[PDB]
Amino acid sequence: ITGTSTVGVGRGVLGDQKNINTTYSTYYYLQDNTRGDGIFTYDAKYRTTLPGSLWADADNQFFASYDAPAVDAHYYAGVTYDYYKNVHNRLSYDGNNAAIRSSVHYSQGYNNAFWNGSEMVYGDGDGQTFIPLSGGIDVVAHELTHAVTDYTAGLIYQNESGAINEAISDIFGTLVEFYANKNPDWEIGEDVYTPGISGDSLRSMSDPAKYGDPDHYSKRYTGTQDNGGVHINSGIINKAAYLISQGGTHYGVSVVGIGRDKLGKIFYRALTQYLTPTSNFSQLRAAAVQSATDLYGSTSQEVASVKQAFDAVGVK
Ligand SMILES: O=C(O)[C@H](Cc1ccc(O)cc1)NC(=O)[C@H](Cc1ccccc1)NC(=O)[C@@H](S)Cc1ccccc1
Ligand SMILES: [Ca+2]
Ligand SMILES: [Ca+2]
Ligand SMILES: [Ca+2]
Ligand SMILES: [Ca+2]
Ligand SMILES: [Zn+2]
Repeated sequence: ITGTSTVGVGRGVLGDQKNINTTYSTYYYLQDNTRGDGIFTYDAKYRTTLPGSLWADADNQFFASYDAPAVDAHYYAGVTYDYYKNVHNRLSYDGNNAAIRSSVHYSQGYNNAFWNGSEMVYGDGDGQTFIPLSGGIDVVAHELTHAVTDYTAGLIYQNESGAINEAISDIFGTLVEFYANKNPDWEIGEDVYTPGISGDSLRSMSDPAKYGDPDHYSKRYTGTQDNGGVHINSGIINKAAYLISQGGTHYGVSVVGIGRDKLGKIFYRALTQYLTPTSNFSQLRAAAVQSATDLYGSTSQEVASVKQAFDAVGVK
């Protein structure tokens, strides 16, 4: 929409008040003109037709419960855009400031969020397994990272390349969470998962096995469910990423952590420079070692830690 850029105020899914960038033209629209070609948030109105209607509001105040998921999807997409620009110097997901679109209130009681190759989509959850998925910053960053992956490595969504695709989204979703410093952790989806149970999360990077996911290649899922276990085998890569950053001893193998920043640097480089659509776990290890070498030298501790981390999770 063509209008005047302004700032509205609202309350997110978790009840927190935040300011959002909107556009004015008769109505106030969830259209942020301050980032690239814009950030647009749509109302799917509980249906499955996409993208739906560009979110319109009469007074620039978003405190209605219906508004909550829109506020967060819009706000978190901005934070995620900032992370990629400021930290990795990438302009939007395509690297050329492509408009970012998200639709909320997708379907009825839909327990998921996703990147469909064109935009992000968020369900409201059934109120038990999940509350509106855009309420979690690691969720929003996870979905937008899929867009980055689409325009770079293009990791096919199945088997090992799919598990890598998923892990990259969990890894960058977590780095964005730390970046915004929103009660950061190495857990995935803790803010929107199971509103009745506290202290749990959908997945864990620090300890994947906590929620039944493999933390070692010998324990990888080899079946056909979940596109060959993309949300299962990602635990192996998530564990490796956690080890590279924080360090620790896993299955007797010791890893000296090099921190989050270098983790982000190494993985972003591997993703955009070395990974291809069919890359498997072994190739990711080679990509990660190569990236750390490019950035820090072959005799660097950074290269050493990447090797130990993959050794620790059994990926040769
Ligand atoms: O496995 C998934 O798809 C789970 C959803 C799930 C999990 C358990 C459950 O009982 C029901 C639904 N989705 C995801 O992990 C994340 C959402 C999320 C991220 C971070 C934190 C929390 C949630 N979504 C995905 O991975 C999307 S990208 C998977 C997908 C692809 C294509 C079409 C539809 C869905
Ligand atoms: Ca309003
Ligand atoms: Ca958190
Ligand atoms: Ca988290
Ligand atoms: Ca919970
Ligand atoms: Zn995903």
